[PDB]
Amino acid sequence: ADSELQLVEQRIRSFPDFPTPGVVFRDISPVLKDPASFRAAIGLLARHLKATHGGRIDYIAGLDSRGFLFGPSLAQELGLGCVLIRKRGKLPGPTLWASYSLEYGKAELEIQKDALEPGQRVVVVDDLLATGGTMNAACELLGRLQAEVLECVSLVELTSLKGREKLAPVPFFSLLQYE
Amino acid sequence: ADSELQLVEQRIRSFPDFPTPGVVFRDISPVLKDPASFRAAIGLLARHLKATHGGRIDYIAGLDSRGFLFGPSLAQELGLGCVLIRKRGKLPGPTLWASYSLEYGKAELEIQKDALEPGQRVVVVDDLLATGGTMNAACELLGRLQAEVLECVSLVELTSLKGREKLAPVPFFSLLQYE
Ligand SMILES: Nc1ncnc2c1ncn2[C@@H]1O[C@H](COP(=O)(O)O)[C@@H](O)[C@H]1O
Ligand SMILES: Nc1ncnc2c1ncn2[C@@H]1O[C@H](COP(=O)(O)O)[C@@H](O)[C@H]1O
Ligand SMILES: [Cl-]
Ligand SMILES: [Cl-]
Repeated sequence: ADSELQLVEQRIRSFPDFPTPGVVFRDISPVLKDPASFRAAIGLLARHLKATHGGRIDYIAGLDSRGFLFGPSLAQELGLGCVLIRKRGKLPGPTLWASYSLEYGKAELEIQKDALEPGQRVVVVDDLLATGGTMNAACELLGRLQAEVLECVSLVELTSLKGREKLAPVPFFSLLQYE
Repeated sequence: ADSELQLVEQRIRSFPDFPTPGVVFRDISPVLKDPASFRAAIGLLARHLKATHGGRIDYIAGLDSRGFLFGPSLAQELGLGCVLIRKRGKLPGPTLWASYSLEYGKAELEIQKDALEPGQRVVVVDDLLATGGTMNAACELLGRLQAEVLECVSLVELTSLKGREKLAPVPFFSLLQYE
């Protein structure tokens, strides 16, 4: 297409009634499949984070499983490591658990108790923000490790679901906004 | 440590009796957390694939969820796109299903029916090869899309579990070998 944002815009596809009726699933697979689109997405997020936080970011935290697609490249682009926040029963050793029952489903996440040392500054990444249940659970886990969450970011945001509100005062940034 | 392989070697940690008794879990999280280690791992895999297959690779296929950590960066390093092979119930639209009951668990995977066009050449990546049940299920799905699997690769291989044998004649390559 041309601009960096354009290359990301044109690589979302939509599937209605998935996983349940009335829900439009937004699939980032075309972004992964087109190496120009992927690079553009990582570049846009990286440039935002660098302009916004300077050199204050210690780690990116990627959310299982689609956040895992972006976290490592985003971290690498910023010269940083990536830590993992996982779905239930994935992680070995001591962990912290966050289990939220929400109106539309559950957000159940875990993190290794030694994933971060206290005072470390982190940016969370996932593919998509909807209600904010998931990212909110991630911020809870990180705060219980005494990490500071600088910002959460995603490729896609569903604005009618008020995810940004739920996360406030933690800053939020997305590339693309749909209803 | 120093050599590229060294930087990967020193970033595996082990947790015994997880997820079940007698099983040693090999955790690649330290690789992700140390940006030098991650870059070294991607570089080693990329250089092997480039030396081995020339320009014949069309896509990397990453396995959900830990293969997702490496697939995108490996693809990017080779100038290629990454396609996704997912656990059950993740993907929207038409899919192919592979469900294997194995002595020690199940390998249940899915791929979008349009993930690839017939004749496309693919390398599969995951964090770790054990029995080969998972990668074998992935190769089945790719073959049913009439894709050619050039090779499967991983960071870690558990050699006592004969994963390489199970995959043969599909070539296999790992960075690190444990019993
Ligand atoms: N409409 C959607 N399409 C694709 N993924 C979604 C959608 N809604 C929720 N998700 C996934 O669930 C999480 C965001 O939902 P939420 O916790 O409500 O913010 C992310 O991990 C998304 O990948
Ligand atoms: N001992 C292990 N430590 C970490 N992951 C494992 C281990 N064994 C199996 N896996 C995971 O399960 C898959 C490989 O098991 P297999 O299908 O038996 O080759 C990969 O997705 C691995 O991430
Ligand atoms: Cl995982
Ligand atoms: Cl997924």
